[PDB]
Amino acid sequence: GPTSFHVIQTSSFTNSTWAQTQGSGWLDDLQIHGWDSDSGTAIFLKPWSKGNFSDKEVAELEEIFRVYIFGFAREVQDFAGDFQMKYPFEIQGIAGCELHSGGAIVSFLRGALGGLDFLSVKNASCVPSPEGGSRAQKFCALIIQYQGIMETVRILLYETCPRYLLGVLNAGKADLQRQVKPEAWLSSGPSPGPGRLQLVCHVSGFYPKPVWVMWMRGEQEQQGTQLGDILPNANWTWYLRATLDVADGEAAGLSCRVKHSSLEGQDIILYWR
Amino acid sequence: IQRTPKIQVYSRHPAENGKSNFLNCYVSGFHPSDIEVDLLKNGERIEKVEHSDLSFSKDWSFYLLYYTEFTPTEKDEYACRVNHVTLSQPKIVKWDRD
Ligand SMILES: *[C@@H]1O[C@H](CO)[C@@H](O[C@@H]2O[C@H](CO)[C@@H](O[C@@H]3O[C@H](CO)[C@@H](O)[C@H](O[C@H]4O[C@H](CO)[C@@H](O)[C@H](O)[C@@H]4O)[C@@H]3O)[C@H](O)[C@H]2NC(C)=O)[C@H](O)[C@H]1NC(C)=O
Ligand SMILES: *[C@@H]1O[C@H](CO)[C@@H](O[C@@H]2O[C@H](CO)[C@@H](O[C@@H]3O[C@H](CO)[C@@H](O)[C@H](O)[C@@H]3O)[C@H](O)[C@H]2NC(C)=O)[C@H](O)[C@H]1NC(C)=O
Ligand SMILES: *[C@@H]1O[C@H](CO)[C@@H](O)[C@H](O)[C@H]1NC(C)=O
Ligand SMILES: [Cl-]
Ligand code: NA
Ligand code: NA
Ligand code: NA
Repeated sequence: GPTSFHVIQTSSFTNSTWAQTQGSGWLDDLQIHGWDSDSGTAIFLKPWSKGNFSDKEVAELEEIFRVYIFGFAREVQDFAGDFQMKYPFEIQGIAGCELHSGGAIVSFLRGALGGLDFLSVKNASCVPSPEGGSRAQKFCALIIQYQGIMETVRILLYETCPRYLLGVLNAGKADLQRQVKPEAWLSSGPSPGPGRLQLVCHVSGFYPKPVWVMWMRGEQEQQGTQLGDILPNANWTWYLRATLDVADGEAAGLSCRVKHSSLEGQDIILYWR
Repeated sequence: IQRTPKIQVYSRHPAENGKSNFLNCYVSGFHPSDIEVDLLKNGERIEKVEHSDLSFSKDWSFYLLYYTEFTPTEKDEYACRVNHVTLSQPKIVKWDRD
């Protein structure tokens, strides 16, 4: 996907007495901001998490988010009845901006209710999602009247975010722009049947994310290769398993080949042996 | 509408007994967000287990990474135990070695 910074929110409304919110900020898959709910302050997980922003601007953004989180739960409790919400329910939000090929930075904001699309932002206006139903159309026609909320959202999406994204991309280039070589190893999985075997190729520790793994008979791509999911390690690296359902003896002179940008053209090749 | 969690277990490095390592349990695709996840050494909850802040995906389903440093032994079996509202009973997924 295109490079993107965004903050997210998860809000749980258990009863009209109780609610809870979780927040964080992200470069794509990599978390760079936490949020201390219990003290209403931001948590910077990288030395460059403030970007090129001043401690003045950061404190201003921190105060807007603190007021928003404080206010958001109360305003939902307040309007719950008029929206005919039954507890418990939950809400999620993501807002940010992404750098697209061609230089143009595109901002976005999306909200969900019960894990289902509820609204999104376009042309700096509220746009109800068909899945959000009557409540979504009621919400967008309502929020449009609070011009201060609309003003702040409009500024943060279109003024602050594009600046902050470029700032932070550069500020963290030492971590963001690096090549980490994977290690790879072979193993045998749970046999699919009798005589049959499952050849397993692990690839771990690569950065950045794109990667290519296939089971090989010499230069022939075994089209039966099943590719698992790319899974995270803690140290900003990834993990991937490629497996192949094969009959015994058919797994003779089979190799696992790994292409990755950090390998300088020297693919890892592991022969079953 | 609820979504049950997918549960995948893996080690950072290939298993070498005596060599330090990291055991990972990635849990994803679940909704709502409340969830309980443990790593087991021979059936017993491991104490100091780190984990990620809540995040979610394009489709709004949630995901977490739990992990811990450890050193595998010939005798030791390792697994990941996840409880969630969509699970009528805790789900265990073992760590496979060769
Ligand atoms: C944090 O970093 C961001 C991202 O870099 C930064 O915003 C950018 O600032 C630069 C200046 O440092 C802007 O560059 C200028 O943009 C204007 C109009 O957009 C251009 O007309 C300018 O071109 C002339 O000036 C240059 C000298 O800087 C000459 O080299 C050039 O040949 C032209 O004569 C100039 O390039 C850039 O547009 C912004 N971009 C955005 C999206 O804001 C921000 O200021 C940094 N600090 C903070 C606190 O955000
Ligand atoms: C409104 O909802 C909240 C949150 O669901 C309710 O608070 C909860 O009250 C129960 C009452 O016992 C607490 O249970 C206890 O939790 C601890 C763990 O913290 C557990 O070890 C105990 O055995 C016991 O189960 C629960 O913690 C508490 N939740 C929170 C977040 O504080 C509240 O009662 C509800 N009120 C109304 C009027 O509906
Ligand atoms: C966004 O699009 C709408 C289309 O109806 C247009 O009327 C409006 O002027 C545009 N710009 C805004 C809302 O800033
Ligand atoms: Cl995988
Ligand atoms: Na944290
Ligand atoms: Na504050
Ligand atoms: Na790890």
